[PDB]
Amino acid sequence: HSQSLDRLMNPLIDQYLYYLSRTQTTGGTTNTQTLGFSQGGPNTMANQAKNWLPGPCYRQQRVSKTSADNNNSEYSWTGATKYHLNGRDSLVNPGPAMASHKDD
Amino acid sequence: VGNSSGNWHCDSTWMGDRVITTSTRTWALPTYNNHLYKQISNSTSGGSSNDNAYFGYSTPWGYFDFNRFHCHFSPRDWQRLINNNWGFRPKRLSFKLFNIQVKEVTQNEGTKTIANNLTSTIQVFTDSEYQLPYVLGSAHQGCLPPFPADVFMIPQYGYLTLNNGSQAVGRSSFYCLEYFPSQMLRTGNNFQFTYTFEDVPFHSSYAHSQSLDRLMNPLIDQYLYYLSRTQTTGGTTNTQTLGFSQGGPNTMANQAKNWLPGPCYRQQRVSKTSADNNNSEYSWTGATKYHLNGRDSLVNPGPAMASHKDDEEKFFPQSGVLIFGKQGSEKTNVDIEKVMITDEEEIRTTNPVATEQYGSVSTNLQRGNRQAATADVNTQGVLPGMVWQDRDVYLQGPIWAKIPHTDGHFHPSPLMGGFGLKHPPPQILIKNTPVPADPPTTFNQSKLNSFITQYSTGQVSVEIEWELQKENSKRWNPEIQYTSNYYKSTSVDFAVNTEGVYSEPRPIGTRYLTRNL
Amino acid sequence: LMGGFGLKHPPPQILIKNTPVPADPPTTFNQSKLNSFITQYSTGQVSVEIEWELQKENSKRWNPEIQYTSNYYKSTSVDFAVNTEGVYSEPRPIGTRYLTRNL
Ligand SMILES: CO[C@H]1O[C@H](COS(=O)(=O)O)[C@@H](O[C@@H]2O[C@@H](C(=O)O)[C@@H](O[C@H]3O[C@H](COS(=O)(=O)O)[C@@H](O[C@@H]4O[C@H](C(=O)O)[C@@H](O[C@H]5O[C@H](COS(=O)(=O)O)[C@@H](O)[C@H](O)[C@H]5NS(=O)(=O)O)[C@H](O)[C@H]4O)[C@H](OS(=O)(=O)O)[C@H]3NS(=O)(=O)O)[C@H](O)[C@H]2OS(=O)(=O)O)[C@H](O)[C@H]1NS(=O)(=O)O
Repeated sequence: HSQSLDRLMNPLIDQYLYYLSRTQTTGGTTNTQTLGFSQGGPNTMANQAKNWLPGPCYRQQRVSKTSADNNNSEYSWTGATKYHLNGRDSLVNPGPAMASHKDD
Repeated sequence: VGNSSGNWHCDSTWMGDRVITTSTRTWALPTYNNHLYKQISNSTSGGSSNDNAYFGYSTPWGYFDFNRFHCHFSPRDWQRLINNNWGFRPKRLSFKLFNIQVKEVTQNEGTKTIANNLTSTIQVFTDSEYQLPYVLGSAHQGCLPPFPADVFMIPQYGYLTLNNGSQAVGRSSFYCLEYFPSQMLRTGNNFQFTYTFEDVPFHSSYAHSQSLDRLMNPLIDQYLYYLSRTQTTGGTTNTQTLGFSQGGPNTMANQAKNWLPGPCYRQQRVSKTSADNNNSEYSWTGATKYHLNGRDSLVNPGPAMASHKDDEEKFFPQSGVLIFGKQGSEKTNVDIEKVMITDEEEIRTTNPVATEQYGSVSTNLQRGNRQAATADVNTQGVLPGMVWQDRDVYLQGPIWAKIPHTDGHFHPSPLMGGFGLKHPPPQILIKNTPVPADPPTTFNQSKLNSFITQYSTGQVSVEIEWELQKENSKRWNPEIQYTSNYYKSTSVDFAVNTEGVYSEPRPIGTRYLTRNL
Repeated sequence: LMGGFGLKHPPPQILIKNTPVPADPPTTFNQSKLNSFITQYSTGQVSVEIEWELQKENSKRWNPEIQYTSNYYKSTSVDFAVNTEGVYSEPRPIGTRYLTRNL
């Protein structure tokens, strides 16, 4: 896909929907409890309202191809994600579908 | 030039099983980006964090957005639909663009002169193949206004692509809108376009009159037992035992059930009275937010869940609701009397409260020495046997959203409410065709950057046929209808004030009529 | 009570307005409704044809009746005509009850 599921908006227009933006009066010396609402916009793309959510997850342990970056322990079986079935554990491999790593 | 292209149709027609709502409006289209496609990023908008980072393009095109219920239904029509029908869904749409005028404004010597250019055109195409980034359904502004008397300006089309901060990745795509077959229209020409909606489930515009955990016969016991007592009650030395009771009209909580409440993703509970909230800035810290490719995004409004329990109107989930803004309300840090927070409490019958644990699960194996421990389930995905209701619709809220083209989607109903469509009404894009100013008298290979300043106006109609599902309630006592309160006010609700400013005082949902579970 | 014909379905009201024509909008999108318009007004002609049914007088009276007549005496200006400045004026209110009939 050439678009990210969390960036399907129009970057030039704001929304007509608000979100809890500020919870505390900002400064004075004595900033207290308040409730401020902002409209999602091209600068707050993370706070905007979305219609969809990312696919399901079953977290995995992250190992590095450069063995010097990994913890010095035998976690091939201990730190693995594994389902339990009738009293015995099995490796979730390759498991359900998920991205391998973040950017860079 | 001297003959109108169309007429003004802006009324609804009720034919018993269906309603056709037409709505004409007058628009204005300026020239965007001065006819240029500009690359935009979070750095051009003044830089941001990594969560707000983006990379997209601005285009010279505007687009029509009639994806809101108030563009079609009047407050009265909406009330006549909400009080009598159990469900409704759209069947066919019919967009028309006419009475086009391309005015040419020439600002010379402080004196502005606006004259019509009869030979200038506008290009307008509709992406029926969904080859362009679909932008509608993100709840943006620029809709046909709700009141038919006013004229609106057409929003600017711009799309986003993949990014790595403010930069573009390999897969980032650039779509030229000029590479599609538009349709040049001079004054005198009109644009007609028809569309028929796919088969989508009716929107359940009723509340349930029974709770999903009270679907038994309160006079009869069950023939099924449950662990009732684990310890002999008293003596002095009460010891381990096992007693079983039969669920009955007094133990309704222990009875056996066939179904479970809809899924959950717990939200933080804030009070409308700021004195009841913790004194900290948790707008972003205490929020529920999904992680995607290393950056966090607010789950808002998130999936469908009840707002509060019984007798707790003051509390609302932090993100779990749609918050509209009253008329003229600003854009940033506006206070709570400037917004209208929706109340999704009519689904407490099937859906769990947005601000409470879903359930409790055993976390260990009780034994002679180890005792029974249990945990609170904050996030609970679907399970066989679950049943839930979808978010309401809101005469000010969205109508549909395009279901993302993925190979996997569960219950593709939009989280903001509405109808999830795989082939939603296409995006009608429109721009003013460029008209160059006098070119040099000697050839210059450089593209012409001097243009005649102009903008176009005209009318636009949008007719939608909705299928209704009439209410056949065999209930005995009266139901709960939406009604304008009879008390005398300064100004009528859903009417213009003394200055000609139309305002919708409150957010109207659909769930008024009740039905059994 | 003011006279005339009481109708349950009277000639409908013909309403007419000039369609708004917005002045040049901003070059950046503003959600606010456009309040700047091109000043204009329209003119033109209007005709109204009405067919009236009459009920002719069949008086079998012997002596002459009372007709509405413009008094024969010489005036400065004709009645129901324009004065020397082009201003039309109706000098008196004319009713219908002139012809007599038995009860
Ligand atoms: C944090 O870890 C530490 O604590 C946890 C528990 O605490 S916690 O929950 O709060 O975190 C410990 O984990 C629990 O206990 C483990 C353990 O004790 O090893 C282990 O228990 C399970 O397996 C145990 C051994 O089973 S076996 O089949 O491998 O042998 C078992 O205890 C044994 O019970 C058997 C039994 O009752 O049968 C005993 O066998 C004896 O009797 C058998 C039959 O008797 S009969 O009369 O002849 O018929 C004979 O056949 C056998 O020869 C005889 N053995 S003998 O040597 O005494 O002669 C055996 O001796 C016991 O050790 C547990 O059962 S139980 O009986 O103790 O209740 C069994 N779990 S259970 O049955 O579900 O209860 C588990 O990993 C775990 O179980 S738990 O109940 O979920 O907690 C952890 O070990 C401990 N580790 S530490 O931190 O490093 O110190």
